[PDB]
Amino acid sequence: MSGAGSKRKNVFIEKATKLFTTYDKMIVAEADFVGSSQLQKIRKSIRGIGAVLMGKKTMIRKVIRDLADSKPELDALNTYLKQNTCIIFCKDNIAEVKRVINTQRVGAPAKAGVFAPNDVIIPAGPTGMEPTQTSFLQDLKIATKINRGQIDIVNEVHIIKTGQKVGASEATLLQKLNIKPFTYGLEPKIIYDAGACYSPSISEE
Amino acid sequence: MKVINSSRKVQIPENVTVDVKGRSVKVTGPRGTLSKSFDHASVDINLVGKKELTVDLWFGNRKQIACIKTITSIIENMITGVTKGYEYKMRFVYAHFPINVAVTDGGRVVEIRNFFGEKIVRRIELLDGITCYRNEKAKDEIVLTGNSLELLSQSCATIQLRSAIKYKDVRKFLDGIYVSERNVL
Amino acid sequence: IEPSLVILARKYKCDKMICRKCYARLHPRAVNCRKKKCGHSNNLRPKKKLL
Amino acid sequence: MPPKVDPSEKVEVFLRVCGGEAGAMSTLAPKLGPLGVSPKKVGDDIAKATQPWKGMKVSVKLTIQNRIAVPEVLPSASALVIKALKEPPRDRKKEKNIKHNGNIPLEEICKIAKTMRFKSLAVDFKGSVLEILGTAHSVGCKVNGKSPRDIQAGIQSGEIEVVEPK
Amino acid sequence: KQILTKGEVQVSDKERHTQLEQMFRDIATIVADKCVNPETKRPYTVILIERAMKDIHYSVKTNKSTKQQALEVIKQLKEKMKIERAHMRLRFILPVNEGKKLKEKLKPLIKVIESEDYGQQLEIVCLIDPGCFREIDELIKKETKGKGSLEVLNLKDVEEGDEKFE
RNA sequence: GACGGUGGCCAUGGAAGUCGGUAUCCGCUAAGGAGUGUGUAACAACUCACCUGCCAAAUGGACUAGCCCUGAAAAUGGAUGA
Repeated sequence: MSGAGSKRKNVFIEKATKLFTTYDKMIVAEADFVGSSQLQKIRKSIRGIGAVLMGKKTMIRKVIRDLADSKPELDALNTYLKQNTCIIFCKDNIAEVKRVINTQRVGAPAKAGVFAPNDVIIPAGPTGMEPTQTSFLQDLKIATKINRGQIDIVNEVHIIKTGQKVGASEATLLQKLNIKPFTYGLEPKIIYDAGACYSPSISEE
Repeated sequence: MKVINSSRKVQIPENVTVDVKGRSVKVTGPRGTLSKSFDHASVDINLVGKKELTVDLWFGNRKQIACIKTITSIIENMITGVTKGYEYKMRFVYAHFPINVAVTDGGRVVEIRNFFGEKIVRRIELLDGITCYRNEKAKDEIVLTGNSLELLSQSCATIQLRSAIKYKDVRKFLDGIYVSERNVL
Repeated sequence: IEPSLVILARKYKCDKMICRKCYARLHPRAVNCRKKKCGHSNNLRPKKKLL
Repeated sequence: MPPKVDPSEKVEVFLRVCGGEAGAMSTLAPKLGPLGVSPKKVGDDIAKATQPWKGMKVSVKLTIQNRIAVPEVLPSASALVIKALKEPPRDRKKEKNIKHNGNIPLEEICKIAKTMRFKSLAVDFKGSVLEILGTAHSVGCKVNGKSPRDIQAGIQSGEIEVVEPK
Repeated sequence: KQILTKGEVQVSDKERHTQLEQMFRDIATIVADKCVNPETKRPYTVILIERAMKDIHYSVKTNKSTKQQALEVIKQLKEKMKIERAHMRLRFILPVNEGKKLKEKLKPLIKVIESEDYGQQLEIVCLIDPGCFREIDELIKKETKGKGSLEVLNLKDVEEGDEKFE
C-alpha cells in the first residue's frame, strides 16, 4: 500500500509535516538543473539560519495541517503541476536570504531534455562559432545564411521558457563551444507566507 | 479471456481527410495522398465526424487485441506522412575508401560505387513514393525524404543492407551507409 | 575518422547480443532468441568487442 | 608544520606521493615529476621540504613553487597527519609494512588538521567535528580511554579553530 | 593376480603401433629439449634435429630414464658438433604503457630478474630462460602488443638447467 | 542530482570509485557504494545504485501445470488407414 519499502516516507514525514509549521517567510525555489556540488555550497549558508526542506509532491500530506493554518498547496501562484521545487526555509535570515542564494550560481552548457530556464541564448555569431564546427551545425534542418563571414544562424533573443524541452542537436553546440551566456542556479518563484503570499512578485536579485 | 471491447482513437488534423471504406483507410493531406488496407483484421475502422478515427475490436483476446494499437499507429504514420512527411538522414562511414554516390530522379535511384574499393556498381531503386538528395552542407551524407514511413525506412534499409562488407570481420571494417537521423520537419 | 561514425556503425552491426545456441544477432536489450531453432532460449551473450 | 601562504604568479601545481625518504624503492611517480619543469633530484627533496616526517604513500598533498623554490608551505591533506601522529614516525622504510595505530588522544589535533585541505569543507562544525574525522578510520581508535561519537558529540574543543588552523 | 604383478605388459594387435609410434613419440620429445645452434646462439625447430639425430645414428632405448635420455642425445652432439647445453638470458625492452599485459603473461611463464621500470623511459627486465624458449618470446611480445619490442642478449650460459646432470 | 572529508587503510613506476587483502562511519539533504561499469600515466569523461521532476492506475517477481514449440538424425515413396 503506502508507507513501506526502502527509504521510507514515514521517517521523512516527521520533517515534512512537523517543521513545516514553525517558519515565517519562505522561498519557492526551482530545482530543475541544480547540482549537489552547487547545492552543498548553498546548504551550508542556509543551515545556520534555516533549512532546505522539501518532500517533493509528498507535500499533499500537508492537507491535514490546513485546518486552522489555511495553508495553500494549490491556491497560490505557480499551481505545482509541471515542475520540480525545493523550497527554502529560514528562521534568522528571513530578509537578506535573497542575496547569497542568488550569488553561488555557475554558468554552464545545457543538455538535451533539460527543463529550459527563462534565460537561454543559443551560441551564435563569429565568436560563438569555429570554421571546423560548422559541419555539425550544417547537419541540421535549418539552412544557413552568410552574416559577418560565417556559416551561422543568428538567434540571440529568448524563444524558450520553463515548460518546453530543448532539441537534442542543440546540446552539442553549447557543450563543445565555450559559450556559457547565463549564470543559472536557484530560481525563486513565490515568496510564501504562513497562510498567504508575502510578495507575489519575482525577484532573481 | 477476451475483453468485450478494446478501442483506440486517432486524431485527424484539420488539413487531412480520411476516406475509409471497410478496412481500407485512405488519408489525403496537403502534400500527398496515402492509402493502406487493413483487411487482415477483424476490425471496424470508423471515423467520428471529421476529427476522430476510432479503431475498434469486439471480443478480441491477444494476437487481436495486440493489432489495434498496430493499425492505429500505422494510420498515425499515414497521417504524419501527409502533413509533414518523414525525412531520414543517412551517413557514409568508411575506413580508407571514399564512397561515391550517384543519384538521378527517373526512378529516384541511388548508385553506390567505390564502396570498399569494390568495382561493382550498387544501383538501387527507391520505393515508389521516395526521392533523395546529397547534403551539400554536411559532408558524406545523403538525406532521404518521402511520404510514407514503410517506403522511406525500407529504402534506407535496402541502402544499408546492400552496403556491407562480406567475407570479413564486421566488427572492424564498418564501411556502410547507415541511418543517422529520423526527423519529420 | 570521426568517432561518432564509428559509434553509429557499431550501433548497427557490432552492438548486438548473440544467442548461444542460435548464433544469431539480436538487439542489445534482448532476453530471448527470436527463432525456433533456439527454442526461444533465454541464454545469450553480447557480441565480443575488439581492442 | 610549515605555514600556508597565498598563491603566486605562474604556480607549478604538483602532486607527490611520499614525504619521508622520497623515492626509496622508487615510490614516487616519475611521470608527475618531470612533466612539470623540474629535475628529479630537485623533485625528491620537495616531498620533504613540505612534510619531512608526516607523509604517507596515498596522498592528496600539494606542493607549489613561487618562481620555483621550496617555500615551506602546507596545502596538505587531512588524512596523512591524523594517522601520522598515531605511531608518529612516517618514513619510507617503515611504510613498506603494516602498522597498528596508536590510541593516544587526538581530538585537539583533529581541529587544526580538520581543514588542512580546503578552508571551508562544507560540513557543519562545532558539534559534528568528531563524527567525520573521528570515524574516518575504523582501523584502531583515537584513544581507548573514551569511545567516540557519543561522549564526543557535543563534548568538543575549540570555538575559533575548526575552520582555520594554527 | 600373480600374472598381473609378476608379469610384464605384453602387447595386442596394436603392438606395432604402440611400439613404433612410441619410438617416434620418444624422438619427437626427448631430443628437442634445450638445443641452440652455433654462431651467436639461436634456437630452431624440431625437424632439424630429426635430421641431425638420425645423422648421428641414435638408437633409442626406453629403460633408461627420459631425463637421462635427454642428457644422452646431447652428449653425442657435444662430442660431434659445436652446440650449447645450458640456459641463456635475455634483456627484454618494452615500453611502459603498452607492455604490462605483456609483462604479466610471461611473468608466471618464465623467471625474471632486474625488474627496472620507469615512467618516462622503457621497462627493462632480464630473464632466466632456457636456450630454446626464445623463439616464442620473440613473437608473443609483438602479436599481443601490436608494435615493436626489442630483443637484447644478456648472457649465454647459466647453470641449474641440464648442466647439473640430474 | 549522483558532493565533501577522501584520492579510506594497505601494497607499487604508476593503482586517485572502478587489477587486488581489510573495513565500511560521517556532514548536508528527498538521495549518495570509501562505489554497478566503460576507458586512462592513474585520473578526467560517460555510466548504474538511491532520490526527485512530466505522467495518471494498476505494476513487478518466484513458481504451478494444460495445450503447443525447441530438444527430435537414416537409408525405395508414404502413411492418425486414406
